[PDB]
Amino acid sequence: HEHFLQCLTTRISEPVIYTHDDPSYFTVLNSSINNQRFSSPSAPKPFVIITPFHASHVQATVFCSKKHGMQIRTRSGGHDYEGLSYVSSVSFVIIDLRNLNLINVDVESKSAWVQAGATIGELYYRIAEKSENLAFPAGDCPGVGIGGQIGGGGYGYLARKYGLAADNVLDAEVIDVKGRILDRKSMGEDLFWAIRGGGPASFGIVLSWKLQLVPVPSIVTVFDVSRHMEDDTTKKFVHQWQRRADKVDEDLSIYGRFQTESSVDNEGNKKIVVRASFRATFHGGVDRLLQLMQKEFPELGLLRQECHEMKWAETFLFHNNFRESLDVLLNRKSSFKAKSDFVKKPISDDIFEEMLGKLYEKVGNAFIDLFPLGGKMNEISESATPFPYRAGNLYNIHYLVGWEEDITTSKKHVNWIRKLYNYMTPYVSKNPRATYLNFRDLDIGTNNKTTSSYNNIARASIWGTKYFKDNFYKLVYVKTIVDPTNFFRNEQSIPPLRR
Ligand SMILES: *Cc1cc2c(nc3c(=O)[nH]c(=O)nc-3n2C[C@H](O)[C@H](O)[C@H](O)COP(=O)(O)OP(=O)(O)OC[C@H]2O[C@@H](n3cnc4c(N)ncnc43)[C@H](O)[C@@H]2O)c(*)c1C
Repeated sequence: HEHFLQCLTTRISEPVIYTHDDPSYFTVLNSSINNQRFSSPSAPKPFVIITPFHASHVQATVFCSKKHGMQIRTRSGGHDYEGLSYVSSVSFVIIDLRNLNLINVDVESKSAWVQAGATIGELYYRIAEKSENLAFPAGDCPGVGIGGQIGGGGYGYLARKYGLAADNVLDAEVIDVKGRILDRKSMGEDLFWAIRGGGPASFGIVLSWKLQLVPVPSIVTVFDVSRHMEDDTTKKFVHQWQRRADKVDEDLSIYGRFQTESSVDNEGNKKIVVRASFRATFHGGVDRLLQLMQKEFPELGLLRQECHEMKWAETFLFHNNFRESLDVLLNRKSSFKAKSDFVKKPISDDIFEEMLGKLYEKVGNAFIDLFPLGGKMNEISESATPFPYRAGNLYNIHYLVGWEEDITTSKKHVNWIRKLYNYMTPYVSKNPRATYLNFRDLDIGTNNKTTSSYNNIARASIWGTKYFKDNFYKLVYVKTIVDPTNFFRNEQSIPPLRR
């Protein structure tokens, strides 16, 4: 290891390098660990953490890590569901891109250059600073890094209108295994295809994205309402949501969320209730929204007083529960296990109720979310990016169980969510069991940790066709061309073919 440090110190003439002895190391490590499952002192720790300010800091780290057999994990926002950006089973270093967060918005060309350590929140602020009529389709969690979110797709309220973030990328700059800086034209269309939704950690290190900005009106409308599950109107609305939320006007995206809570009846007897919440952004005015809901979802009974008009960028305040705050908050804590599925056929009302009934074992700390697809998603080819789940997909269902990290509670929580996943098997898509890469899940399979490349590819196709369906085979080809020695690897990285 000492040679590796001398290599770095010689190539990075300097705070860029943080060692175990440096007192800021643990602060910089824990700073962007966002699933506390992996913050334990027993979790594996990086030998060093690099916080580059320049692309040559990354170039030096790649050279030295290759020369001395260190594994790199790239970290942008640190939101990886399985912590793959900051844990490894081998000796590793973290390249943490937090300092490469510069953003250049150009209104006349409707485009922005964005360094890959910028957060979603930072990007939205920088857009609003220059124009209330421009946006970019991405998630709504403002702490998420642009590097990983675009890297695996990037879904949100504008997806039904404009597609995934990965569908709205014009150019990019990447470092490959040979230390070269490439952009779209010099890297080729195949690698430019692979990094937009295929998990860039398999192929190199993305340094920046060139984004295509999209039009939005000056005023949009939001709501976040609760409804009573025992009312027939609520049950019809969920029935109708399953059949219609992917088919309504592309300006409207309605999410659903379900959870249980502890309550009491009128007599004071303890009772568990299911709470149903529906939250939405309509890219339009409130009167048009209300006419639309009466036409398509009258059973929700949406009230004018539940709707709120604002500028597009303020919806991320509302949807993150900043409901006085300035946009500047976008410039600024638990352990969880999550899983997810794609649904191609409406789940019958009785099975949906049995699925909700599993929440009675996990009161207050488990959530089922429903995200609608269709719209623009149906018009985009399944091989336009590595994300393949377009036409034929009605919605994504997302399961989550959370807890506070304090010791067998963890195993009981993970066990519960697996059985719910196993219960859903017959009613969700299959062959492959479609999975959204940005909801990473190691349970669906991991790589060999050395056998032949044939066996590596056969094993990796278990998880690989779940994330990518048929696009997995093109991904293996790109990996074979651009990283034949398999330097950039992790528990779920595309393997190359060898001779
Ligand atoms: C925690 C969290 C995640 C969310 C949230 N909301 C989302 C939403 O509304 N829509 C979505 O589509 N996804 C949402 N997600 C999930 C995130 O999209 C994914 O979890 C992202 O992968 C997270 O990105 P990032 O914050 O950058 O996480 P990292 O752990 O740093 O990276 C993930 C993954 O990608 C590799 N990688 C990152 N950056 C690079 C670069 N520049 N080059 C190469 N490889 C890179 C990492 O190595 C890792 O493997 C809401 C919340 C609260």
